[PDB]
Amino acid sequence: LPPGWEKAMSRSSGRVYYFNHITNASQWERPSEPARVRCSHLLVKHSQSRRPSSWRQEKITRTKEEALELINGYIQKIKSGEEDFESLASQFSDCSSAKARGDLGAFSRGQMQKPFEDASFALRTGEMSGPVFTDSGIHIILRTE
Repeated sequence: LPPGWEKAMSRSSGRVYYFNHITNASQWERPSEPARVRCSHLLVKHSQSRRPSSWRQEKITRTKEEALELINGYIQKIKSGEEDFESLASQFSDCSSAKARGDLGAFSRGQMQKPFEDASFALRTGEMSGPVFTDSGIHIILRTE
């Protein structure tokens, strides 16, 4: 299996699924290094973020647990097709990249927070992560290039 991918069994149905312990992605389907990647992200900050503030809210006070519930709700809406990643990043991301539908542009190793970097490079083009935790808060990351 590609880097970071492992086999598990669903608790509710018993069926085999695959999850990635670098990107926190999980999916039923069996899965399948560049100098640079391009990603977008949606960040939900919480009270222990390095800076607990954003363009959305001057004082961010939600707990880490409440941030993670939000992130999980947005992942659900994205995977169901109810909402697009870009539309939710523009409305809800706690980072000024929201004004570019979450786009960060292209970057190499050695530039972003390390868990964000590792998740970004472990995604294939087009793939989306699960919740990815960094000092800034919790991200959903979409690799676009």
